[PDB]
Amino acid sequence: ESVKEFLAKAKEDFLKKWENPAQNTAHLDQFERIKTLGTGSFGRVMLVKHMETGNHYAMKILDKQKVVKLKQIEHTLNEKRILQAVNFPFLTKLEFSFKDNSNLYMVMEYAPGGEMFSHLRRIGRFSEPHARFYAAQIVLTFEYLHSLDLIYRDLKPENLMIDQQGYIKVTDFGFAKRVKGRTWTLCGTPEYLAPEIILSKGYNKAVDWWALGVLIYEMAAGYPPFFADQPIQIYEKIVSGKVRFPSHFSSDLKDLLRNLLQVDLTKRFGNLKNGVNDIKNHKWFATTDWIAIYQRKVEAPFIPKFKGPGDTSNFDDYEEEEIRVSINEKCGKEFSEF
Amino acid sequence: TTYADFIASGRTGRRNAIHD
Ligand SMILES: [NH3+]C1(Cc2ccc(Cl)cc2)CCN(c2ncnc3[nH]ccc23)CC1
Ligand SMILES: [Cl-]
Repeated sequence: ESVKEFLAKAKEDFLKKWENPAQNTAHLDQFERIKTLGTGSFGRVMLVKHMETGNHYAMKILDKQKVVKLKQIEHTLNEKRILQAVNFPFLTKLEFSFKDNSNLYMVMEYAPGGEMFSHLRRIGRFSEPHARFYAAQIVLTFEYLHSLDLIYRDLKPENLMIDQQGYIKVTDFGFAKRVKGRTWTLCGTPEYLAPEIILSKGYNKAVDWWALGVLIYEMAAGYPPFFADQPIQIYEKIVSGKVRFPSHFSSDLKDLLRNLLQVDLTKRFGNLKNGVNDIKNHKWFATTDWIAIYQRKVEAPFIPKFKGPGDTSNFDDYEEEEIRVSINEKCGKEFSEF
Repeated sequence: TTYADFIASGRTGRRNAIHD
């Protein structure tokens, strides 16, 4: 089949689940809490063991009251509805979801290799072949998501998890949205924001392709193309219309980056008549066998070190806090459909 | 160097999402 045809069928699969979402498919007491793997403003991700199977999972736990205070109700409903409907090699679909008086719970495949962020900062930068290996998986994932009319909106190393085989999972769908037109919400991470977001224009999925340019730059340079100590200074840089590349960047890398980090939407790669093929058929991707990446048959350039199925040495240590469940239901109406 | 400027900056740790 063509990719077109593969995607069309994946859309039929997605849409059935999108229109009739799974709801209340487990309970907290079915899991043993192991370790906090990360924290957000309104929640955390923990490693848990599912007792009936002994499988390990990542459990994202969101405090309903905190979600409400941060005006993230609709975004949170988006995340759960989308994640329970998708299926792709580089995504972690929801295995289960449920809620209780206090919290929302989303249970996903656990990625034991840790955050790309951690390895990238420690090692310093990745070689071009290394960066390319990751980038290809992102390119396929976005092609999938965009075909389902989904915009992702928070690409960054912090949210690219490495699996046992050294492949990646694109996680944190907190800003993901199914939208056919343009959308307007100011969201994302300062370093990764497209100019049109910063300038409060309506925008579309082209913001994901700009974000990819930021990521590939960061992976290959070891620092992002636009940085400063404060967000406002970062936004001045992004809109300014200039980017400098490290002398070690290949000619093909720089050319790809100029076409991704392009302020002009009529010229930005991924956004043109030829769609994602402008990116896939670019010279920097010449050695990339897209079918082999999708199949996860390419040998990963780097594989994290493990000693166990729930080893967590690739994660930072976070203060372990209780998972408290109030005796009173909080925010029932807001999260009715979750 | 640009590397030295990055490492000295306040944004080498995990970066929080923003919103309106
Ligand atoms: N990198 C994250 C950051 C994060 C995002 C949201 C909140 Cl509320 C808190 C922290 C997000 C993925 N997660 C993760 N880890 C391991 N396996 C997984 N499978 C799906 C997601 C994860 C590890 C922390
Ligand atoms: Cl997540």
